[PDB]
Amino acid sequence: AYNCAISVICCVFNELKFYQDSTLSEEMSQFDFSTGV
Amino acid sequence: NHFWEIVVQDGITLITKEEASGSSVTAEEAKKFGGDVDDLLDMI
Repeated sequence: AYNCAISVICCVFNELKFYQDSTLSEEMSQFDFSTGV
Repeated sequence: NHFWEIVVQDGITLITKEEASGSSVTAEEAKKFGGDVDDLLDMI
């Protein structure tokens, strides 16, 4: 609860006192697709 | 709510000291003219 209060303080009112591609790439990808891996 | 407002508005003659004059009428002219945090911050 106190941390939630910390959040509500920090969001607004954080003051005033709070009482604290590549050919090769494409072909190898196709190769892996054929592999399935 | 019934205060020196009425005194001044009717004591337009005398509301302060009157010895002879001067400082007397000068005086006449001088007067004649948690929960706390809740209240201050939650609704301010």
